[PDB]
Amino acid sequence: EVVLKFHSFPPMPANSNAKFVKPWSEKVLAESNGEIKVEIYPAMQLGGKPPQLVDQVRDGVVDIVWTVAGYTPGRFPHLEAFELPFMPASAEATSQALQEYVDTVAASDLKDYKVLAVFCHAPGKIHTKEKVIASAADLNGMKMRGPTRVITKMLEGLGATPVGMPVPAVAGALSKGVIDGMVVPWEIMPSFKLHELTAAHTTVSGSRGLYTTPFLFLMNKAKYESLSDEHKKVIDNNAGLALAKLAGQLWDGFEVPARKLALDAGGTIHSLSGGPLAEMKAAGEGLEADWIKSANDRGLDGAMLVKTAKDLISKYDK
Ligand SMILES: O=C(O)Cc1cccc(O)c1
Repeated sequence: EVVLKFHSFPPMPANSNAKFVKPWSEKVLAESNGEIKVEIYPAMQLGGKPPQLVDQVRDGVVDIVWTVAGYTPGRFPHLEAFELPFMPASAEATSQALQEYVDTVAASDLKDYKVLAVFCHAPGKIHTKEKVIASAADLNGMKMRGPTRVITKMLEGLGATPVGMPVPAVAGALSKGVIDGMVVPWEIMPSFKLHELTAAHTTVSGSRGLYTTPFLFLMNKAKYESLSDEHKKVIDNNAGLALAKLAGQLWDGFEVPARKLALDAGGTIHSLSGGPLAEMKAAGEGLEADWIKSANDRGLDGAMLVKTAKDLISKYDK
């Protein structure tokens, strides 16, 4: 028998716990004949703040985490390419691209970990208390939260006043008036009542959404290596590209009931197209160039990685 401590930051009802890690842990339990017992500790119930999850799992404080790579800026630099404006397709396609990326050119970012899967959410949307965002001009004077440095840089480039924080902090920041809105996918909003604190929502039309941010589903490497071969087989049956694809599918589905809750809460939904959308995509091109420059300075082939991300997403967007 083997107990594995799972740690993450969203509360237990959030989809990442209730509809991803919980059923994952049930599959692992059953397929190991009852021997691998994953204990789920949501809401940072084992101590620390969300950026510390990667340290905890790297160093063996806990055995498994689910987290957002960019909550620790610069720590997973290859994955930043997938955060660039108008990079993502569905979460299903983009998650498969992310996992193949990590399996190949981006492997050094995660060499200190056992990768269960790297995946992402459906492209995020723009949420504000009251102001409809119909063009970049509407972001002027709006204090807008993003989840990572790359996404706050996007918000800067679109004309907003950028603020960063992990998602559990967003509701309190809205309540106190220190932000006017945020970017998130739909699916995370009900877990923090974010759809009751914002009434205006903007999405984008076409084949690529505004942005996504990579999630990390990681196991302590030493702990994985210490497992018996039969236990490793169970974990690996529940890992890799097939898991990244499954996670992406699930995250695409998670948007649907959450969007409905936002509409039932009185929200507007505006879809950018035409000129207003093209203006944002043009700003996105400049932000790609900014990122390539930052990647080059850090010893990465920024241009190669951006093209790789695009080509992998195209590969799986079928
Ligand atoms: O902080 C974020 O915006 C990223 C995030 C965090 C948790 C669930 C999500 O869908 C997305």
